[PDB]
Amino acid sequence: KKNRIAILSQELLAKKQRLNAAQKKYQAHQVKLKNEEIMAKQYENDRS
Amino acid sequence: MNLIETNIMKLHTETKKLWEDLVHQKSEHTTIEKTATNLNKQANQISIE
Repeated sequence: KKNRIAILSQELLAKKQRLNAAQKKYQAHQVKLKNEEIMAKQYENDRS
Repeated sequence: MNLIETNIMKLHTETKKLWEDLVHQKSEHTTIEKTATNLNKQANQISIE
């Protein structure tokens, strides 16, 4: 039981790491989308 | 672990959604820019005439 528990705990560490990586990528590309939509407004104005 | 992976998959799915939105709006703006530039060039040769 202890062996399997320790394996599960280190795999917990790994899963937390990957979760945080997912959060990082998601939020960075969210910022990218904000910027791009601002640019969209600007260039639609410019084409008009 | 189960709940951590739940958050993982939610984040990944929303991220792929947003990447597709990125490609969408990028193409939108590229075509908009090309249309504007062509209109301006029409204007310019109109001005030479």
